[PDB]
Amino acid sequence: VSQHPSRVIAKSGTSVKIECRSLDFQATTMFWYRQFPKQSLMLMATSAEGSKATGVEKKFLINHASLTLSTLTVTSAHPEDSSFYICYFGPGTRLTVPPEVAVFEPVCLATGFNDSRYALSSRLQNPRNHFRVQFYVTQIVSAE
Amino acid sequence: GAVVSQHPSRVIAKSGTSVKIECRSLDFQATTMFWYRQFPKQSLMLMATSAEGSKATYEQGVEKDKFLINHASLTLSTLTVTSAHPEDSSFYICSALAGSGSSTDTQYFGPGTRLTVLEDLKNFPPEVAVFEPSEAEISHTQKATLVCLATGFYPDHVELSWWVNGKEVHSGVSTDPQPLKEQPALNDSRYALSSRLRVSATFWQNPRNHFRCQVQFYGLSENDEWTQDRAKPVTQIVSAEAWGRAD
Amino acid sequence: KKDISNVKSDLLYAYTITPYDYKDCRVNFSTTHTLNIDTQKYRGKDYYISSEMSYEASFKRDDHVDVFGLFYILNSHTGEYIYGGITPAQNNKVNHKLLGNLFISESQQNLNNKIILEKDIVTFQEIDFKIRKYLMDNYKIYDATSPYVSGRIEIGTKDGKHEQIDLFDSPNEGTRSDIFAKYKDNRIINMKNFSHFDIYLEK
Amino acid sequence: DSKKDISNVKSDLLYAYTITPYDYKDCRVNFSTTHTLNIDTQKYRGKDYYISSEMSYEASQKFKRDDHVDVFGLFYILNSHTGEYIYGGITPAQNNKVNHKLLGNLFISGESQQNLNNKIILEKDIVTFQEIDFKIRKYLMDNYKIYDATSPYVSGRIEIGTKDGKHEQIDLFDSPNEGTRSDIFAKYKDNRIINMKNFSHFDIYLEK
Amino acid sequence: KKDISNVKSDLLYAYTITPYDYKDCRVNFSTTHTLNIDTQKYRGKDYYISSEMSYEASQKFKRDDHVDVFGLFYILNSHTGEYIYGGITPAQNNKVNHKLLGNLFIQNLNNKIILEKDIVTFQEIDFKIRKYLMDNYKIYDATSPYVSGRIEIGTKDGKHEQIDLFDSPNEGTRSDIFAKYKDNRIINMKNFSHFDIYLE
Amino acid sequence: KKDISNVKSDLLYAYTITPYDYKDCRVNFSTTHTLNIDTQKYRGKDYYISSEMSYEASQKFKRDDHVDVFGLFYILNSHTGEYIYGGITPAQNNKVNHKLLGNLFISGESQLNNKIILEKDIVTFQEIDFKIRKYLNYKIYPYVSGRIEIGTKDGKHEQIDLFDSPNEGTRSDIFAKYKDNRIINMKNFSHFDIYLEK
Repeated sequence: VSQHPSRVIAKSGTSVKIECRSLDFQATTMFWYRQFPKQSLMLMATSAEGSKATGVEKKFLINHASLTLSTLTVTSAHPEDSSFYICYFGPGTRLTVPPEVAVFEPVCLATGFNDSRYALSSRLQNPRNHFRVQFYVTQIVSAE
Repeated sequence: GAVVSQHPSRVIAKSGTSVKIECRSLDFQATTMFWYRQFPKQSLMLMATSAEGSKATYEQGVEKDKFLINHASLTLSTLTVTSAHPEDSSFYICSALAGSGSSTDTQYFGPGTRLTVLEDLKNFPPEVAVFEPSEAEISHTQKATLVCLATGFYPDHVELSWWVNGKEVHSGVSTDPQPLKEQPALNDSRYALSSRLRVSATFWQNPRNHFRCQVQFYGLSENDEWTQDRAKPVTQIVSAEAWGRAD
Repeated sequence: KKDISNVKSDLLYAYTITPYDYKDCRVNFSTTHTLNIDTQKYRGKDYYISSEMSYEASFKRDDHVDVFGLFYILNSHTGEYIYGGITPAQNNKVNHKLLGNLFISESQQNLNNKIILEKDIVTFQEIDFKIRKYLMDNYKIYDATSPYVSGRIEIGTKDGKHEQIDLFDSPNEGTRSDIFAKYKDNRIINMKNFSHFDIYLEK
Repeated sequence: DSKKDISNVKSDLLYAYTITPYDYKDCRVNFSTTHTLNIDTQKYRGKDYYISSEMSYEASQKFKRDDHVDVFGLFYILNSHTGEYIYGGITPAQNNKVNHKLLGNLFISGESQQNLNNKIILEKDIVTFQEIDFKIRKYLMDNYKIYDATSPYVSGRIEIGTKDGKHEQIDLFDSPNEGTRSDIFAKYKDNRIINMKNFSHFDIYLEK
Repeated sequence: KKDISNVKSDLLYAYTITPYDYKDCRVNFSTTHTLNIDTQKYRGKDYYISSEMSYEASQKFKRDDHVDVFGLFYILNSHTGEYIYGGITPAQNNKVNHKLLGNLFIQNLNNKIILEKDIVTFQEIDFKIRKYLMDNYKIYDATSPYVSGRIEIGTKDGKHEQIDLFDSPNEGTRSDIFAKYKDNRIINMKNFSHFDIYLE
Repeated sequence: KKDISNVKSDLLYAYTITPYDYKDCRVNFSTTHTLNIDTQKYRGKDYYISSEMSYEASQKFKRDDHVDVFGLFYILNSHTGEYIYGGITPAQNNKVNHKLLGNLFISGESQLNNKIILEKDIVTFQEIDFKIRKYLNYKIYPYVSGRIEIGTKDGKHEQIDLFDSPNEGTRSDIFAKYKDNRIINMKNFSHFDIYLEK
């Protein structure tokens, strides 16, 4: 099970595409547990049996199609810019509405992404060997 | 599905009588019929057809549909020539089909039928006989072929099939593809025919063991041109017997 | 466009036919233009009939009907097609002998008593068939060698209005469809309104 | 002996029927009792002339004062007074001219099947059996002289066909009581009729 | 069976689907209320379709009868079968393209829809327009100025058949709506004259 | 032939005409070459329409067969008689209006519904061609040539050359194509396509 459109820069006045697929299987019903980057297994809608249609405050449409496809459409609400939208389980899909880090040699670092800004950190004599995060048009980087 | 038939497989008519010929099918579901002609060799000179079941119909080439045809049931169809004169006297045959008001390929056939049109009759039945095998073939072969000869009979319509010990037989037998005229190519030409059976020396050299040949009788004496002359007999059936023996 | 002979033929070829007579049949469905009747007890498993009566006329689903119709094609391996000839079913065995006259151009021949219907509700297709049959068999009207050049079957009623049917006619081609086309109306008559039939044969 | 046998019948009738019937049309009814309908035939036979149809209880209530009626009945006795006497033969006046060629058969126990299509015409949509009975017999008389003394007939009946399969019998050779026209014709007292659209055909039989 | 809202988004859910389009399949067995067609060449071994049709809808097909499936489903797996209502008409023997002529009232719609059967189920016709209308005019969408609307198929026999664009019955699942296709109501093209779509 | 010069002209002369639209008339006498119709009750006493049909046409249009007429003429004044080619159909009974569905294809790119209604269930081509041609708004006769293609429900398109004129292009020369009295039942009428080539 995949969410082919993993993370991505959804913008203002925008509807989001996210297609759960499983071509090497056979399906039945699919859920779409929501969240924030921290709170947990929240929810959205789903399908039932093969396909029996779909609180009270919940623009997070869905429309199961083939035993294969079924996407969730989100039409730009104010900025909550992600939470692994997920659909057996599938990978994660980010959203949004910011880079240039530092690295060092011999520990790493990724910095540069009211406002409310952040930082995220990690860390770790053979020749030129290598060691190489996220932001979510598009984004990705490293620190060889 | 299965087979279809032609029921008036034969038999004599006078000069000037429309002949009755039907094409009889049995549970098959026919749905289009053709009526072919076949005067000696060349095989299949179409005459008329019955369109998809019968929406309609027409008669081929282009001359004298006076060979009437009519489809009346998925099971019946007929060709009715016209008069009846030597001019004619051919082999008429039919055929069915599967598919439906379409356009892609033919399916089936039937026994064809023998039509003859004599006058000034002077027919004649067939005398028959059987010959016993030799001492030469039995020696340097050890097989016993027996022969049957049909002769004198006119209307070239007769049937073969030997008889080994009372009942139905047909193996090792050979009969001419058709009867030949005693006096070739003229007229009044009476007909002859012949067949071989051939079995084992042993079994030939074993008496009380019956052997009979059979000519079949199929057709008899036209009137119009003044009937019976003397003796003139009906559908003659003829045979010839023979027993084996070592002696 | 009087073509007398290329007609006596399409007819002779057409009417020389054995009619479909399935009585007391069950009908399962009915679209618009056509009716679908059940003939399995008669012709076999899955067999059915598709009577094509012009629409707005076309006894929905399991009703009971009687069928008498001259087909126009073959092979669907399960259905025989006709044009009408479908009437409510005859519950009680009955035998009506018909009256009529045959007027040729000698005149005034008898004809009473030799055409018998067995349905109080009788279709014209069946009447126009059984009457043509008698005339074909006995007077040969579609035979090449013949004087009959024109004619028609007049059906008289109890409410005084005759019903005409042309005896020497054929449309565009001369195919069976071209003629039994006229039966499309599945037009019928109640026997207690049928008086007699006057046949006219003009040499 | 004497009660009722063959001859004296083929004659009692032959006298009763070789009669010219009354055929007045479009006549107003004068008055009605419970045994007789009295009609005004004075446009036809001169002032103060009438027809006095003697009917049954059942039939005396069908027609009444100022009714336009058509009359057709055989008389059973005669005048010396300006009124004619019959039994029934009365129907509602015919409003529109109309002809009704009949159809039928004549069977004979000596090669049956004879024909009669178009050989007896009625001119009413509502005819009484008296009129039919009559017109038909008179036919067999004029052509089969069935009541003549030198005759091969001793049996026979008329059968009327209804389009509802309900034949109606009419004994061609019966004459009850003394054997008079008042006897014979009395069978018509009931004034029974038939609508021509319910009339189908007639089959006449004759056995020897 | 109530409410503007729930409906628009009651349909959009299922009319956003991919129909089965198995051409020239063979009917395994037929019984009461249903038809069993074979799809083992489109979907593999043991795979079949089951058409829940009207009793009348059956007894119209039997053993091997080359037929053409095309219908939207109401549920999903079982393992070897596929579920729907009708949409099973005789199999097309030759190839043909039938451009549909049409009209719209609230542009032009000629040659913007193309059937591929001489005999064509209503399910399909139904379907192919809805999508076109969705795709192009976004109707079953929360955003939309369309309350009601229906399709009017018209024949050569003066007879506009109706089709309700904005209708959602009882509960509201795929079974609650695709049932309207259980009748296997077909239509011949030579008797199809055009389509008038109305948006109101 | 005679290239588009003098063609897009002897056309403006031919088809810029008022058609005789006499509905419900009777066969007064048919000849192997014509059909004479009662135009009285439209024209006056003694008036008649004279359809000069092909042999195949005269066939069954005999006395007292009430006909609906629609055709063009080829000359005037013989005072009480009118001349046309074909344009004759059985008399329509019930009133109808048949909106026709169609498309125009002019080469440059090019992708008429309800814009030419017919009122007969059995229509001649003469009426159908003339009406459509009338429609062509696009003032034809930049188009060098074209043709109409009437499509029937049983796939059997019909063609009509929009740009032609048998020499001496009189109305009598161009309208002759309406001598076979060809007609179409609307039931087997689907749509029409107009192809114009610049």
